[PDB]
Amino acid sequence: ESADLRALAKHLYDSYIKSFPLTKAKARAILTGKTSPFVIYDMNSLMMGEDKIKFKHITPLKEVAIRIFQGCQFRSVEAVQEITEYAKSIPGFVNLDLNDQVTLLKYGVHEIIYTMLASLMNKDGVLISEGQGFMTREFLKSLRKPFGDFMEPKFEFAVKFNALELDDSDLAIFIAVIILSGDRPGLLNVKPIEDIQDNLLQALELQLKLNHPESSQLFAKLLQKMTDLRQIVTEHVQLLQVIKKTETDMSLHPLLQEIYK
Amino acid sequence: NPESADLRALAKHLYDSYIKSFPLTKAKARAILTGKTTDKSPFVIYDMNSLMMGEDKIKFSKEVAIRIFQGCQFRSVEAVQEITEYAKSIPGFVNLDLNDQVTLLKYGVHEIIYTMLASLMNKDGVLISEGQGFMTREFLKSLRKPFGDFMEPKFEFAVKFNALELDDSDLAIFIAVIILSGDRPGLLNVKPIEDIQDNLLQALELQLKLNHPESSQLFAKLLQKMTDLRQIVTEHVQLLQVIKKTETDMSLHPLLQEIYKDLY
Repeated sequence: ESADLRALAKHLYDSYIKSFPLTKAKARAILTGKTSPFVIYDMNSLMMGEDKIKFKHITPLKEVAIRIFQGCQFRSVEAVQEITEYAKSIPGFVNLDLNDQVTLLKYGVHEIIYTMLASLMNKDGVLISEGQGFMTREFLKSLRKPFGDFMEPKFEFAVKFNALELDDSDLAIFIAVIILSGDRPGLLNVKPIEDIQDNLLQALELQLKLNHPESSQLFAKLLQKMTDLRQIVTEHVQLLQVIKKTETDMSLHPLLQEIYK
Repeated sequence: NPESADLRALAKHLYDSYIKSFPLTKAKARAILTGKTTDKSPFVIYDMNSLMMGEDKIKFSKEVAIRIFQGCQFRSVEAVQEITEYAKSIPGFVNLDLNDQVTLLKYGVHEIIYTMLASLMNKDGVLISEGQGFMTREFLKSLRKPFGDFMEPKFEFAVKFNALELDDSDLAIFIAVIILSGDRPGLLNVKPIEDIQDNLLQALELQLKLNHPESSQLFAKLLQKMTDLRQIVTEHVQLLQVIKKTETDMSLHPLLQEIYKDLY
């Protein structure tokens, strides 16, 4: 039965490598610099960034702050398809009621986005467009209200999350645990969701004990980060509402709005 | 073999996403139309009195032709939203230039709507209100001009298209092929779209061979139907230009207005 959890851990790792092109391992090599990304530290470097590197997130289709915000949304929609593909590789997931599969992804993708975004962040900035770019924390903070404090909470979360020093093999199982949450609203058959998560939690616990034997109660500490993630998502939703209500320059092509709803 | 295996995985992925995106499948539509059951029986609207009773029996301007026309607008906007949700699930679609995403949906959505409207149709009429209702082909043709001419060419297409006997698993890949069309006016990067469609076309070819082994050149026959769809759009566009001018008191939903703005 111990061999079964190690097999599940390996399976999830291999699937995570297939689904997510920019791994934490690769992201960290770039951030520390064991290899070079184009740095966006102000408006002039942003302009040169667009011009030279052609970020599909920033492509013209207007105020810089809004074009950065909309770039974040375009990337978020990309990430949802990578996560959806990963979810299908989790043993039991495809066998669930199809409405429940949709429900788990609907409520799970935000938590997963901010988990995996930590992998691309240090205290100084964030890797963008598959590690070709590095946007500074200070530059994001300098954006006019309310866009100035849109990324800052993610940075504060990331710095603390990154202190757990998890690797891709740890994260693969943690992300699977997040997807198989039996407390999501509107679920029809909670039992086989909790049975799969119970199995993933067992796999995650062995993985952290074998991978991080010196790291006392790392399992407990990682599960506590669920609190930090759900608060980040609740907080982010509350910022979207403020934006939709008080900003008059957010409008895109109506089909564009539908895609990136 | 490994090549085949990847195309079956893609087929399975697209069918799963199709069931998740489209609440009323062909399988459910046929079960309602073939009227075998006691629980799935639709209320049938064939005249003005039947329509007026339908208003109560089913859960949804004054003039009858207009109420139907604007009801059809609301549903068409809802279908656009479902098709947009489906498009995002097509591997590679959300990774394309954002302008090309908008362009592919702009030209793709109505071709898909008419393809999928075939599923809700037999030679005698069309399912409405998530299959709770059935509106007869005769009632729709009897409507004051030019409103009587909107649905007839859709029915004509549907009776021919339905003779191919496609199921939802076939249709999931076919509508994917329609969206990823490299020949849409004003596409910026044609190559990556063609590369996705080539893989989708390989997936469709295998799907039809395995699912319809006795159906000779079904692949070729299905691809030729994309000619009929383009044709339905052209006629529809011309018919809307007439309404715009004759009914100055009537409003076209902004999303549809945008889709048709500078179309061809």
